[PDB]
Amino acid sequence: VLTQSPGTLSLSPGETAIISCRTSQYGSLAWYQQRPGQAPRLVIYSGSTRAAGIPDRFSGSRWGPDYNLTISNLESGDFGVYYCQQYEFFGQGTKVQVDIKRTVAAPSVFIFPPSDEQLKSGTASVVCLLNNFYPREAKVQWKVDNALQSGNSQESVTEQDSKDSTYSLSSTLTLSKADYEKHKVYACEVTHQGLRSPVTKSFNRGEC
Amino acid sequence: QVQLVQSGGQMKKPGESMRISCRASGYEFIDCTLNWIRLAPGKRPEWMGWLKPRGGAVNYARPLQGRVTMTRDVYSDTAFLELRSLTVDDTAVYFCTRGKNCDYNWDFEHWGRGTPVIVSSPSTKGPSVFPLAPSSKSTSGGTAALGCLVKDYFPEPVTVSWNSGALTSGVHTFPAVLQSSGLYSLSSVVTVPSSSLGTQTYICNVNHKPSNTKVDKKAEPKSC
Amino acid sequence: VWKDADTTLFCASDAKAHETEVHNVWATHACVPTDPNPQEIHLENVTENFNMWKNNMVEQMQEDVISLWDQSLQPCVKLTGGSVIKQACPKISFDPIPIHYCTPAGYVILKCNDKNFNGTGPCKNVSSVQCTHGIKPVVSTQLLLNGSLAEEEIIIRSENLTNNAKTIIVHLNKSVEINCTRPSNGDIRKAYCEINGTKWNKVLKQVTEKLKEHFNNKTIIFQPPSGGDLEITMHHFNCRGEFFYCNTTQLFNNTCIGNETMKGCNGTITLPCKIKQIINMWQGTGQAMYAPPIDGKINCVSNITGILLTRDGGANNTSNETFRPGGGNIKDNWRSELYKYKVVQIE
Ligand SMILES: *[C@@H]1O[C@H](CO)[C@@H](O[C@@H]2O[C@H](CO)[C@@H](O[C@@H]3O[C@H](CO[C@H]4O[C@H](CO)[C@@H](O)[C@H](O)[C@@H]4O)[C@@H](O)[C@H](O[C@H]4O[C@H](CO)[C@@H](O)[C@H](O)[C@@H]4O)[C@@H]3O)[C@H](O)[C@H]2NC(C)=O)[C@H](O)[C@H]1NC(C)=O
Ligand SMILES: *[C@@H]1O[C@H](CO)[C@@H](O)[C@H](O)[C@H]1NC(C)=O
Ligand SMILES: *[C@@H]1O[C@H](CO)[C@@H](O)[C@H](O)[C@H]1NC(C)=O
Ligand SMILES: *[C@@H]1O[C@H](CO)[C@@H](O)[C@H](O)[C@H]1NC(C)=O
Ligand SMILES: *[C@@H]1O[C@H](CO)[C@@H](O)[C@H](O)[C@H]1NC(C)=O
Ligand SMILES: *[C@@H]1O[C@H](CO)[C@@H](O)[C@H](O)[C@H]1NC(C)=O
Ligand SMILES: *[C@@H]1O[C@H](CO)[C@@H](O)[C@H](O)[C@H]1NC(C)=O
Ligand SMILES: *[C@@H]1O[C@H](CO)[C@@H](O)[C@H](O)[C@H]1NC(C)=O
Ligand SMILES: *[C@@H]1O[C@H](CO)[C@@H](O)[C@H](O)[C@H]1NC(C)=O
Ligand SMILES: *[C@@H]1O[C@H](CO)[C@@H](O)[C@H](O)[C@H]1NC(C)=O
Ligand SMILES: *[C@@H]1O[C@H](CO)[C@@H](O)[C@H](O)[C@H]1NC(C)=O
Ligand SMILES: *[C@@H]1O[C@H](CO)[C@@H](O)[C@H](O)[C@H]1NC(C)=O
Ligand SMILES: OC[C@H]1O[C@@H](O)[C@H](O)[C@@H](O)[C@@H]1O
Repeated sequence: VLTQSPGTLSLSPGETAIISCRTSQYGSLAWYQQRPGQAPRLVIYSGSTRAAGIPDRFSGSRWGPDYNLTISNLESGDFGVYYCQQYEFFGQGTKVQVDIKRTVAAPSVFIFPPSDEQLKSGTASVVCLLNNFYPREAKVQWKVDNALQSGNSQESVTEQDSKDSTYSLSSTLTLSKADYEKHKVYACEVTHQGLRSPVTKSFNRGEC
Repeated sequence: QVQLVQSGGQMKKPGESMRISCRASGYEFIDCTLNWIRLAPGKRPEWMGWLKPRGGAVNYARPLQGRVTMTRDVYSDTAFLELRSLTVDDTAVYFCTRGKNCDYNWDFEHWGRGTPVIVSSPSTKGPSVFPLAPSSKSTSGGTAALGCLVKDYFPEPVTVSWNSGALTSGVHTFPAVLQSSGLYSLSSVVTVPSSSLGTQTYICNVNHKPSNTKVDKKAEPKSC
Repeated sequence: VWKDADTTLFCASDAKAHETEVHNVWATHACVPTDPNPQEIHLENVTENFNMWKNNMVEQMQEDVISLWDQSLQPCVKLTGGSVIKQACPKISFDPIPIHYCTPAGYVILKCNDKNFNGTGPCKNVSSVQCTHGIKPVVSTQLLLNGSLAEEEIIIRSENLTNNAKTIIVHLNKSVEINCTRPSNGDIRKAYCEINGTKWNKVLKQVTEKLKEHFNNKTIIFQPPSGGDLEITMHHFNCRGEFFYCNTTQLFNNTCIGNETMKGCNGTITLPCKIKQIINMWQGTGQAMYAPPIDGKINCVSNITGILLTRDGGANNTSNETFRPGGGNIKDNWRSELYKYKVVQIE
């Protein structure tokens, strides 16, 4: 019932973080902060009522089902994971982390067909790489025979490089061999802030 | 000053049963409801159930019913939590909480330091290393990317180097992802000049210590 | 014109001064004789808010009953903490008498007359009384005994049904008789309670019907208590001075909630009870040991007028709700009676 978003939030010390939590049932929503290692801490309760020992920078708003938790000025100790609560139910949580700002970079896209060694043993994995880019916001989209797909691709992003301050994303599309034989064309459509148009890398099954 | 003091962290194996305590102080023990919240990395926090020291009244979270048991020692101001037939999934940090006030229970303003509980299985599984071939076409100026696919292993972690640590520049080993099969999987890519696909030889070194597994795999362009 | 206020009230009862019975001996000194002519003055075009759960009247009755039991029940030994008190353990005459609660000068009691009032919220039909009705200080768990019935229909009471930590009080509009007895002359500890299962399962089926409509059309199912002291996991009550513990497992059987259309379980359901000497004091903290039960037929027939429930929490995808015989906070036993009252101050 408690849908929280976004899942991750990359910001710089000084900006304002905005976490939302859309509920459905009748209840009083609260918020929690959890710094690495330490125990959860009560931030806001009953919607907007700020807790004890909480800076006036933390504020909560609400319009119907939708809720908002917002930090006015992030600090070294404002980063961590936040959970919205209603009775016994919690949200998946939002991880706010530091994002050393730099100049916009375009994601160099690569695509790897499943190995013959893997086909011989059950399933087939198709990988899509997005190397060195900024900011972190990037939406990978798998297409097979020019047909949108969702639910069978699990992404994974690296920590911001402590040199060029870029990111790298790995989108893995898992399919069964029997289902991999039927279709022909595999492609991953990449859309990024540093791309004037959705980049599309593809490959035709079999012929290499 | 309300304060919940919990017992130390523990380490268990699948099948065993844990037992942790939480001693309260700074308020009347039989006046406020007590809660247990388990927190695991990559999951929603989970309310396990509350306990009213009054008469020992308790209410277990539906999913945990038949596994969990909450009791208390009134005069000793201590509350206990038992969890039976453990599995690796029960690995998390167990907290006991109390509402801001005795009136409303769910405004958890009071937490314990937490009780880390790690359930480790004697069962392991080595990784399957599948090649991520660069391509076929090479260019003098162009740039190419290759890598491995450390798939279906358990438990974490696995380390992967290139050419016995001779190649570090460009290497990206992504965070392990827990598949639907209960087995982990990650990829480790690396970028190199496409020209150096005919001169250099790339080998991925996958190490999975939990199972004494070490695997070298040669990653070369698709032979077509 | 008035305002919500809390003042020290005084009780009243038809207690007999000579009576050697525990309750009579306390009310004799604590309460005043009952007003022969109850002056109930209806209030025209008035709408007050009531909060059964935030009513100071409950707190006062508690302290009273607690006071009663403290200077009435005589345990042979009372272990509370590292301490130990040993005293005389004489058997006593035990049978709760009706107690009324009245207001001093300057205050007054507003009585809610709405038929299906759920204990909280506005009340369009408000009257004015100087005293409450005869409330029996009957301590018990799971089952509310010897209380008042719901006027029009079964009423589900709770401060917040969505909050699983808030106990639920089911108010029956039709009482079901429970006949607990301990045959004279095996074991002198064992007893049993007989309930007309046919009439009970009929009433309990209407309860599951009222429990829906509050929780959508989800399948209402009962289950035994998940844990706690024996005073909670079982139907606990004091009959004729002896402490009974009754096993209510088969009193909440789901199969017989769908009636005995094709299920064999008619007639009368007999609950396995036992008379314990070692108990956990509800008043304060600690254990108490009482002498072995008196010889002879020990029998008490009671009216089941209410049920205490607790709803399970955790799942949201489920297509049903689970309830379990609750209890533990005796104050709720007084809330199931004082729900329709409220003290205000004239200004
Ligand atoms: C929790 O926090 C979130 C995020 O801040 C809030 O959601 C946002 O609410 C703000 C308003 O407070 C919205 O801001 C709007 O921006 C629009 C600009 O985008 C235009 O173009 C995009 C893309 O095409 C369209 O999607 C969009 O509709 C617009 O066309 C403005 O146009 C809007 O203008 C508003 O005010 C002007 C007057 O100044 C009016 O003329 C408009 O009608 C309109 O009312 C507006 O400023 C923003 O869109 C929201 N983001 C979302 C939901 O994605 C939540 O409000 C907050 N929740 C709570 C409960 O506090
Ligand atoms: C139930 O809880 C809500 C908040 O979740 C509160 O506003 C409401 O007053 C409560 N109900 C009553 C009548 O106490
Ligand atoms: C109250 O209002 C009703 C109509 O709603 C009216 O019949 C009645 O006379 C009023 N009572 C008085 C006298 O205030
Ligand atoms: C009682 O009625 C009020 C409205 O008068 C309502 O807000 C409340 O939910 C009801 N209580 C229940 C759950 O029976
Ligand atoms: C209030 O209820 C009583 C019965 O309890 C009834 O006689 C009376 O007419 C009602 N008052 C109003 C305002 O209708
Ligand atoms: C009690 O209330 C229910 C509705 O909740 C109704 O069906 C039943 O007939 C009532 N019982 C009596 C005796 O009025
Ligand atoms: C209670 O049960 C006993 C038998 O155990 C019976 O003799 C007695 O009549 C019953 N009491 C009532 C009032 O039904
Ligand atoms: C139970 O109540 C019903 C009501 O119709 C009555 O007919 C029946 O005789 C009772 N059962 C017993 C065995 O007392
Ligand atoms: C009551 O009896 C049932 C069997 O019918 C048993 O399982 C249960 O433990 C008993 N209740 C308690 C908690 O004493
Ligand atoms: C409920 O009653 C049915 C029919 O008599 C019986 O089969 C079942 O065992 C009972 N359920 C219990 C005792 O939990
Ligand atoms: C209920 O009242 C009857 C007499 O009115 C009495 O015999 C019985 O013991 C009472 N139940 C209890 C235990 O309060
Ligand atoms: C209990 O009261 C009901 C009416 O509310 C009555 O029918 C029944 O006879 C009473 N039981 C006894 C005699 O204790
Ligand atoms: O823990 C011991 C206690 O358990 C309770 O459930 C019983 O009612 C008591 O008689 C007993 O002393």
